[PDB]
Amino acid sequence: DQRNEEKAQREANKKIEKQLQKDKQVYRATHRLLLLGAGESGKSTIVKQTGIFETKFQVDKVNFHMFDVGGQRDERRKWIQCFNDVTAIIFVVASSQTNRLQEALNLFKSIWNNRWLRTISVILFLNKQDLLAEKVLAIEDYFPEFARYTTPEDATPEPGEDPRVTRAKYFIRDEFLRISTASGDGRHYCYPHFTCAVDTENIRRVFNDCRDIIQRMHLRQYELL
Amino acid sequence: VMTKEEQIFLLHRAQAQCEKRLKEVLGRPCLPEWDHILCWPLGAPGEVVAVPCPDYIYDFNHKGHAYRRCDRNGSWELVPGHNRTWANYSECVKFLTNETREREVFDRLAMIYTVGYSVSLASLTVAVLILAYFRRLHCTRNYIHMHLFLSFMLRAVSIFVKDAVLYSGATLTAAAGYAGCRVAVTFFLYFLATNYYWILVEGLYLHSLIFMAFFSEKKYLWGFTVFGWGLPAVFVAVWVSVRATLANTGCWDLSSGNKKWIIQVPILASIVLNFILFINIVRVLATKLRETNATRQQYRKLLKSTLVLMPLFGVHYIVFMATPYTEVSGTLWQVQMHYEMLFNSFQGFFVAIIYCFCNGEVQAEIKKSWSRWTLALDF
Amino acid sequence: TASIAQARKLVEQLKMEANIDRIKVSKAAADLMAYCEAHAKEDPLLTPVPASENPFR
Amino acid sequence: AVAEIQLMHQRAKWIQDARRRAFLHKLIAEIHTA
Amino acid sequence: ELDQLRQEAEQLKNQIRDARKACADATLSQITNNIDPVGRIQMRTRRTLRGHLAKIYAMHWGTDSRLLVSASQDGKLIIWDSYTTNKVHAIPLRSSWVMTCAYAPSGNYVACGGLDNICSIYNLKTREGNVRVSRELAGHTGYLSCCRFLDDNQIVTSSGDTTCALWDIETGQQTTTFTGHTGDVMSLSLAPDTRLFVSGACDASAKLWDVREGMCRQTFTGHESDINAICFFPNGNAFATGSDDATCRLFDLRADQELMTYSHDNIICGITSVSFSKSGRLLLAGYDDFNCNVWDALKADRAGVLAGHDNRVSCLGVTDDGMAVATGSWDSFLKIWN
Amino acid sequence: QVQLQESGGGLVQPGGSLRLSCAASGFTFSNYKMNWVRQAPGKGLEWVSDISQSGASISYTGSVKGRFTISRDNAKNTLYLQMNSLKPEDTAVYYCARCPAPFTRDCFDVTSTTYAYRGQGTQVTV
Ligand SMILES: CC(C)CCC[C@@H](C)[C@H]1CC[C@H]2[C@@H]3CC=C4C[C@@H](O)CC[C@]4(C)[C@H]3CC[C@]12C
Ligand SMILES: CC(C)CCC[C@@H](C)[C@H]1CC[C@H]2[C@@H]3CC=C4C[C@@H](O)CC[C@]4(C)[C@H]3CC[C@]12C
Ligand SMILES: CC(C)CCC[C@@H](C)[C@H]1CC[C@H]2[C@@H]3CC=C4C[C@@H](O)CC[C@]4(C)[C@H]3CC[C@]12C
Ligand SMILES: CC(C)CCC[C@@H](C)[C@H]1CC[C@H]2[C@@H]3CC=C4C[C@@H](O)CC[C@]4(C)[C@H]3CC[C@]12C
Ligand SMILES: CC(C)CCC[C@@H](C)[C@H]1CC[C@H]2[C@@H]3CC=C4C[C@@H](O)CC[C@]4(C)[C@H]3CC[C@]12C
Ligand SMILES: CC(C)CCC[C@@H](C)[C@H]1CC[C@H]2[C@@H]3CC=C4C[C@@H](O)CC[C@]4(C)[C@H]3CC[C@]12C
Ligand SMILES: CC(C)CCC[C@@H](C)[C@H]1CC[C@H]2[C@@H]3CC=C4C[C@@H](O)CC[C@]4(C)[C@H]3CC[C@]12C
Ligand SMILES: CCCCCCCCCCCCCCCC(=O)O
Ligand SMILES: CCCCCCCCCCCCCCCC(=O)O
Ligand SMILES: CCCCCCCCCCCCCCCC(=O)O
Repeated sequence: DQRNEEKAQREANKKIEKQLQKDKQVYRATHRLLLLGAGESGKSTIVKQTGIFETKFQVDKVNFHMFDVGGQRDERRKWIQCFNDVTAIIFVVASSQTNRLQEALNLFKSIWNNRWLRTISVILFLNKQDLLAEKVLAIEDYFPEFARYTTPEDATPEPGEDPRVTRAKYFIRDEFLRISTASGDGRHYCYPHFTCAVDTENIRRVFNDCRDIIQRMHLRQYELL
Repeated sequence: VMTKEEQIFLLHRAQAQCEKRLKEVLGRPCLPEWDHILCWPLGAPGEVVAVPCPDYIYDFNHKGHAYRRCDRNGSWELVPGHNRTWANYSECVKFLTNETREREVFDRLAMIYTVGYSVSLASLTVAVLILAYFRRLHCTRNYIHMHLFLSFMLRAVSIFVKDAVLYSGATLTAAAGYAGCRVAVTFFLYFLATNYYWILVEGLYLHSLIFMAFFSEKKYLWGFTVFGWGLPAVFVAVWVSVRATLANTGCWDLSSGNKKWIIQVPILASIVLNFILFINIVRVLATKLRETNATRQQYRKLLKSTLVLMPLFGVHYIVFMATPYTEVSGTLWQVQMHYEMLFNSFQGFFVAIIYCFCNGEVQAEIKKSWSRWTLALDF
Repeated sequence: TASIAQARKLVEQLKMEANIDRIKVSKAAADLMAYCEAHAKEDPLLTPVPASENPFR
Repeated sequence: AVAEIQLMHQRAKWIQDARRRAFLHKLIAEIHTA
Repeated sequence: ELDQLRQEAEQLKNQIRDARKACADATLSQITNNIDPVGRIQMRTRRTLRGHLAKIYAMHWGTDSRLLVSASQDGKLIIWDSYTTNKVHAIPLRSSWVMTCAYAPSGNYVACGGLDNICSIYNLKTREGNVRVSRELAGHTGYLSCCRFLDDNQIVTSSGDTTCALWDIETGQQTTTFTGHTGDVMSLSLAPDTRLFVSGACDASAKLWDVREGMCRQTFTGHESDINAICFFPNGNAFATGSDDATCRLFDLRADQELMTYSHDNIICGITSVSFSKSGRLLLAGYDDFNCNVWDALKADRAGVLAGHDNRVSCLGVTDDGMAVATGSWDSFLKIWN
Repeated sequence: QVQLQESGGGLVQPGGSLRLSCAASGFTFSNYKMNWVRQAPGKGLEWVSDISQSGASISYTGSVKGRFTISRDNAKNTLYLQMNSLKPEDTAVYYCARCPAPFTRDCFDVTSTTYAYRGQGTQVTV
């Protein structure tokens, strides 16, 4: 009786241990993405291409879970502390009323400077590039520093694009880059990219960044970077 | 090389031949005899019998002549004031001067790796104590480093145990046949073989982390221990069996012939690959720096990363990996051996200091443990 | 009229919170000391328990 | 090749040649007259 | 319309402040001069429960002082036997994120909640032999921060939409609602008699609710930042709160103000969990600086420190009989201090 | 009780000058980063400017960069905003806002959903 219970609990322990040694292998291999973005931007479009939404897919035999924050409250300061164990946080801002870009800069700054989000890398998409092309005829009223800005020579443009629009693109990129570079401290990095309203290679870009993050993580362990 | 027993066998054969010549033969010539060096022909009383140096002695000048004058009484000339036989052997002995210099070179070389493998024994016993004790230093990465450090330790003790039978052979024939010598030499060329395989293992592991996104911890953990320890033991076993099949004489200290390559060649083919693995993952490190959202800073970081990845993967080996065996005394041999013994000895201490002691997480654990220790002793 | 309704609810809530019984601090704070005194011996953290009774040793 | 293995074989060759050299030198030195 | 109400509200607040100052005859730190010190409480780590894969967020001791429920972010809910360190049950959750878990006083039910806004109640009876969803509750629009069992059929829940709820498990409907807060409500604690409870939110106020009536009685605003932790003193007439300001405050239900403030100049880190002992003399507070400080609840001095964790202490639980104290942190370990 | 009382304002002409004050009562003012946020009529909340604990690091919105002067007084725990070169397009409700956490760099105070750590607001019209 005293022995039977002390054998039953051993077998229950071993069965639960084996179950956790089958589930740990799955947990440590699958990567996790947080799709945190502004309401103005086409977050639903990115999801397509209760409280929380979940996307489960795989690329190159690598499993990706992407988590869409749905109907929550605007006060992020408490629940965001649950998101310090994801592999990457995808941050999407529509390059379009208020100055939504300024609010985006403030949000990115607060996420970047957060104590508990110093070991997480951020992937960055600049959406609505076509709208930027459409705004060259109709911006610079809210940014007095756009006039005092030159196009970086180390970034090649694309054919057909209006150079003024690419100047706007690189200015918007550099606004995030200055904050990322100054307060980064080298533990975690930021990855800016471009995307259209309709595009299909963006998922591949995420793959081509997530592997890089994991590689850099191992290079942090060996004291090489 | 020619052993002393072979010399005595040649002398015995020479005795048999001289005895047969005596049997064939047997104003008065000098009676022939064997004087434990030469068999003398019929001497001319009062004339010097000049006999050329023998052609079955490796160390004799083959063009010389040995002189001995038989006297008019049918006996050999004695040394004036002595009862020893007068003879001239100056012609044969022209290649021997001093043997001290080679001993001095070997005694100079014998010390620096002993010092290195004493320092690299102590500092890599402390390292294994630190790694094993701390709970939070347990990881897949930090298991292979422990296998490396214990391979450095087994190398060090396989050098110290090896020196016992070299001291016995030098300072103190039955003991050469005795199996005790072979066990020492076997473990000498076993732990040395496994060490270069375990630095190849770490080469493969660091090359696998970067280029393969996903992996099974259990699969690579089990598939690297076998590659490390088991696979050299097959080569060792084959060498032991072939050596005990064809030669099976004396110790296994002396080289036999082509058989020495049986363990040499699978070790050389762990130094080219490990060098290729070296140059590959210092190619991406230039990229990773370049892609940091953008100089002298990148050059200094690359220099540092190179200088902390060159002892680990053993880059210096590739410089002197392929050398065909040369003369015992010479320029190239001394340059090579002095370079290699210094770096092979201090490699242990270098991979101790750079990785175990200077790691950031290890230092953090030491700080936290020290803080807890100070709090504990607070009355 | 929603904001003034909310303001009225806050005013009435403060009126409800004001009209309560308030006990003197020096009196109420002595009950805590009496409680800690009465239940001193039964505490297993204040006094360390021998290993024959403590099931974790 | 591996430096320690090369050193071992050259040292063994040297010692085994040294014994033969010492024995032959001793025998000749006794028999030879200056 | 707004002026005559706001100025009146300011007058009423000043009246409450003046009533508090009127009843403030002496502080707790004056009438406790002749009290013996608790000395140096040096607790020893006895067990170390190692089953979780991700960080452990919340835990709750049972009424039998034998089993404890632990919730991690890996999607697993594990029930630990404190004595033999055997895992008794492991339940895979439909969602990954968990913020609260509760073990019923009878031991029949385990409830869990997270960002998913769905409170899952699991029946531990399982005559079939496998765990199953008894019923799930979906009546919140923010995130479920904390839940506690009153009894078998009633459960109180706290959401992140500034409202608290009381559920009926059998019907699955809301009995009533609590709408007094103006911010995210972090955690709550039940009185031993299950009659009243206080709720702490991210507006630096604490509301005392009447469970049966459905209205709040008292509002305590002594803090400077968001209130995370709250725990009733064992007699049910006082409670201590832990905010992000790094100071702990002890409130009374009859004095209608603070009794004492706990602070140290070398501590600037946030408070994540507090819990009283059985007698109430010791107050255990889990701070953000990777240790748990043992505060003297009548002298405002540090008895000792539990520096066993290597990462942020998230939850702290004390048994009903005071035999052990279990702490859970983000290093995926459960430290059971003697 | 954390309470903030903004002071100043009134009807001004374009090109004038005006100062503000923020009475910080009931909390440790010297350890909190604070900022100015505004609500334009018919528009959502937008960030104006901020100031750190020490007062070294100062930042403004791009449109009002070099036009406004923020000054923090830790002696009397009062926040002062000086407004020069006023424009007919800068009319809004002003919020003296406080960051929730001490000894930190990040803030989350762009919440329109009844964020409890801002004052009642003051009106500037041109
Ligand atoms: C991992 C362990 C088992 C490896 C052991 C390797 C060595 C020590 C073993 C393997 C083969 C063994 C030898 C096999 C054959 C002989 C010939 C015999 O007349 C004397 C013993 C002797 C010389 C043995 C001595 C020990 C030996 C050299
Ligand atoms: C006893 C004589 C023959 C010498 C034997 C030497 C070798 C074969 C022995 C000595 C030390 C041993 C190792 C000691 C420790 C470990 C770590 C463990 O996790 C796997 C086995 C492993 C790796 C052992 C394998 C065998 C081993 C390498
Ligand atoms: C035949 C004798 C002389 C030599 C044997 C060498 C090989 C076959 C031995 C020596 C060390 C052994 C290994 C020691 C440790 C482990 C780790 C364990 O998790 C799986 C088995 C494994 C991997 C063993 C497999 C067999 C092994 C590799
Ligand atoms: C990739 C690694 C495993 C390849 C290793 C190949 C090794 C095992 C092979 C390649 C060349 C081979 C040698 C070639 C020639 C001879 C001369 C012969 O009279 C004895 C065997 C011996 C000495 C062979 C032993 C085995 C050998 C050394
Ligand atoms: C024996 C030792 C000293 C040899 C060391 C060779 C090193 C210094 C050489 C050999 C190959 C070289 C690399 C060859 C190719 C590239 C890619 C280029 O885009 C960046 C430089 C980089 C990465 C070189 C850096 C220096 C390098 C790694
Ligand atoms: C990889 C790079 C950086 C280094 C290249 C190393 C190799 C290819 C070079 C460096 C030194 C060279 C050796 C120098 C001396 C000799 C002695 C000679 O009698 C045979 C050739 C040999 C053995 C050379 C072969 C090639 C060699 C071993
Ligand atoms: C990746 C693996 C397959 C590469 C294997 C390369 C091996 C087979 C080759 C490359 C260089 C070669 C060596 C080059 C020079 C010499 C010196 C010579 O006097 C003896 C042979 C020896 C020692 C060769 C043995 C075989 C060797 C080691
Ligand atoms: C780390 C492994 C070391 C193993 C140590 C084995 C040492 C064996 C030494 C045997 C010496 C026997 C000497 C007998 C006399 C002789 O023949 O020289
Ligand atoms: C995986 C590596 C395998 C290596 C196998 C090497 C086998 C060598 C066998 C040598 C046999 C020598 C036979 C000599 C016959 C003779 O001429 O007398
Ligand atoms: C890593 C240290 C190695 C040390 C090797 C030292 C080799 C010295 C070589 C000296 C070369 C001198 C050649 C003779 C010059 C002359 O004719 O005078």
